[PDB]
Parts: sequence; structure tokens; C-alpha cells
Amino acid sequence: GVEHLLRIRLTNQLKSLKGLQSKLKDVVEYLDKVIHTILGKLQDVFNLNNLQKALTVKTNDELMVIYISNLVRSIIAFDDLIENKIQNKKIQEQRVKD
Amino acid sequence: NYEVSEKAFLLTQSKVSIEQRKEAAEFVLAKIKEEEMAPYYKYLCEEYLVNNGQSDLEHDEKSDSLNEWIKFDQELYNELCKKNESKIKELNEKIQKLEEDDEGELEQAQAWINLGEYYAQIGDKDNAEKTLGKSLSKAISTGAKIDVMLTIARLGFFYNDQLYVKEKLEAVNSMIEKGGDWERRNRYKTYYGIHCLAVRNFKEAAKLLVDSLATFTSIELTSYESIATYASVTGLFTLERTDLKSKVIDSPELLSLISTTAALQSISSLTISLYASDYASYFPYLLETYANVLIPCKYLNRHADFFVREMRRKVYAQLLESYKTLSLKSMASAFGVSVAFLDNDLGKFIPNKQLNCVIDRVNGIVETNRPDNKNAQYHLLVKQGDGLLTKLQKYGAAVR
Repeated sequence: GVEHLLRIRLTNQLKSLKGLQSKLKDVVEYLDKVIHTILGKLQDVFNLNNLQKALTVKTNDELMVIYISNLVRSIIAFDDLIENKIQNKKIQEQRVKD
Repeated sequence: NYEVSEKAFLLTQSKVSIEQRKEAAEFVLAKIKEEEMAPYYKYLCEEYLVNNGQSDLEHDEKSDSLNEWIKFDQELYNELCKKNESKIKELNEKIQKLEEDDEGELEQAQAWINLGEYYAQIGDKDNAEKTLGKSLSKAISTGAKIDVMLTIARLGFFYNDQLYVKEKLEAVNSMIEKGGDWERRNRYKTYYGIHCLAVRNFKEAAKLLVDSLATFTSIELTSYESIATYASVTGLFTLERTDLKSKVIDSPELLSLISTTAALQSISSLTISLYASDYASYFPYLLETYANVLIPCKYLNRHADFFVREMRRKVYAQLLESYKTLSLKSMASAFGVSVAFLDNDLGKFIPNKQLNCVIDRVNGIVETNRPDNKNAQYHLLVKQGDGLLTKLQKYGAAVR
């Protein structure tokens, strides 16, 4: 019923950047408020090519295999362009005779 | 008809024994009396020259030969007319009476085929195909289709012509496809693998030959020992060692075929040495396979060097897969060859990218380059992937 009444990547990066800006203000305001327990929970998440250096070599090898599938699918889409170009001429050949 | 073409082929090249030409001449003299070989008998001087090809008493007058039985004389000239009257003049008069009396249908077509086969032995191919073409329209079922295909099948073996034969054999087989038994289909299947040796199709020849039986003998079309060498040599070069263990080296017929005659020297000497990885005695088997098999056979003499050169390249690949490194001193000495001989064979193979290997000079260690997980996606995916895109751009860049 909601869909009847109403009849991505950029947004994900904007809210991800604001997460560090909002967290930075919470640490500075809490620093002057005391002068460690609350900051301990944020340090647990913040600490957990730094740790991925061991997996960086294996990551690039997997990205190439992904491109192998994309390269094959791209050729399939390229064959339809030549097939449609020849098919478009068949319509033009009928317009010249008729 | 193949018995003469097989024996007289030894007259072309004999580098060792002279008696091989006189022994093969005995089989030729016996067959020319029963059937007239005049088309092939005249083809002897038109095939290979400067050996026996200059000796004739009729068309061209020169005497150079090791065999004096291939020249015309007063006896063969009279026998040529006697065989021409009985097989043509006497038979056509009886067939002419059957045409006016309207006796049978396929009987007159089969009589034209048997008569048409006689024109092939007289040396006239114009009337042979003319009488065969008239009987082709009468062919419906496989009764008259086998005889029509049999006449054209002789054109390939007897006249040694690979051009106009297969085109006619395929048209007759594709018109009505039945096949009868599996042996009548061999005429199209066996000649298929034989024709692949003329255009050098390599592995394509052994497709139907390996699955073919070893007891197949066509007599006048082909012999028993001749077809045995075609399937043994070509089948070994096609299927790799993975398929050799479950097919070639272990077979009910092939193990029975090697014990019949010693002229094979393929599924025994070459296969066992390849399976046991013994390179000491494997090298002299290639010389015996070249001299005593490839040379005497008809279609196996066309490639010549293309056998041993290619078979030596693949036998090293079986050794490179079983070791990461090797010893140059053991390969260039202990196996029965020299140092300069090993560098000559591997010299042309490396730049052709036919194998991946590491050859050492000072250290003397032959190392194998193994792609590991690369396999067929390393250099093949880029070459075949972008190479076919070049063929795709051929008709798209220039349009029409």
C-alpha cells in the first residue's frame, strides 16, 4: 500500500564522511568536559593499507578475475551493436525499393 | 587395386635394398594379368621420374630403370585390346539388349556400375563417370548407393587424387543418409582420416580412426597391414598420455594387432617407452618407425620429417611435467644423443612458444616453467580474447 501512494553510491560516501566529523566533535567536547570510560568504547571500534597489506596482494588477483567476467559480457553487448547495425540497413533497403 | 599401388610405391624411393623393388615387382606382374592396370600402369612414368619413370617403348623413348616390367611391349598391347573387348564390347552388347527388353530396374543400374568399373581399368575416366552418372539417378536405397560410392572411392586410392573424390563421396552420402552397417560407413570414415594426411590436419585424422576397429580390411581398396599403420601412428600423435593408458596401450584388438605383424612399431616400441619414461631405447625406435613404416606407406610418406620432429617435441613435455628441474648432462649424453644435437632440436622449439622450459648453460640444469594456477587464463585469455576481437572488427570497420 505504500508503493501505490508513491506512484546510492554518492549518498553512501557523504554519510560515511560525516561519521568521522561527528565523532571528532564528541571527543573534543568530552575532553574539556572531564577536566576515559566513554572514549574506551569509541577506541574499541576505531582501532578494530594498514591491516590489509597481507591481503592486498590477494585482493588485486581477485579483482582481475572479476574483470574477466566483465570483459566477456562486454563483448556480448558489442556483438548486438554490429547485429543491430546490419539489421538497421535491412529496414533502409526496404525503403529504397518501396 | 591398392595392392599394386602399395608395392609399386616402393619403386619411388628405396635408399637401402634393391631387392625391395624386385620383390614388389612380382606382385605387380601377377595383378596386371588378371586385371588391366593400364591407367595406373601408364601413371607409373607420370608419377615419379628419374628412377624408373623414363622407360617406355611407346609414348616416350628412354631407357633408365631398375625394373624392365613397366615398359609396353607387343604382349601387353594385345592383352590391352583383349581386356577391352571382354569387359566393354562384349558386356555392353548384352546390356544394350536388356535396355530394349525392359528387364528390371536396379539390375540395369547395377549392370551399368559394374560396366562403369571396367572403364576405370581400361584407362578411360570419361565413360566411367558417364555410365556412373546415369545409374546415380536410379539409386534410392542403400542397395545401389554402395556400388555408386564404391566407384568414386576407387578414384582416391587407385588414382591418388584427393580433390575431386571427397567432394563426390560427401555428395552421395549426404543425399540419402542411412549408412547400413558400421563397415559400409567406414568407406566415408576411413577415407576421411586418410584425406587429413594430404592437407595435414594432424589430430583431426585420428578422430574416426581411433574408434575404428583394427580388423577392417577392404582388400582392393586397402590392405590389413596398411590401415593398421594409419591408426597406430596417427592415434598416438593425437591422444595424449592421459588417453593412451585407457585406450591405446590397453585394447582388445590393438594388443591383438601388434602381435599379428612386426611392421607397426608404434603401439609397442613407442608407447611402452613413453609410458615407462625410458629415453635410452626410445630414440632408435623413431628411426625404425621412419624407415620401416612412414617411408613404405603411401600417405605416411607425405609428411616425412613432420612426424619425428613433432613427436620429439611432445615426448619432452611428458618429462617436463614430472620434474621441476632436470640434468643437462643426463639429457645430452646418457639418453644416447650429443650436446650439439640437443641444442639443434630445442633451438627451433623455444622461439615458437610451443613449450615452457628453462635451459641452463653453465649450471647445466633443465628447468620446467610451470604456470601453476595460471594454466590457460594467462597468455591464452589475452591472445584468444583480443585476437577474436580483431576478426570481429574486420566486417565492422569496412562495413560492406
